[PDB]
Amino acid sequence: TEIRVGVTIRMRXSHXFWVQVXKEFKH
Repeated sequence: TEIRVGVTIRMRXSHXFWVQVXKEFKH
């Protein structure tokens, strides 16, 4: 507000979300 991640930055889940490049982000 953060997701900074693989692109993207804004938008997010209500209380959790998944994000990964291509390995692992798991969140």
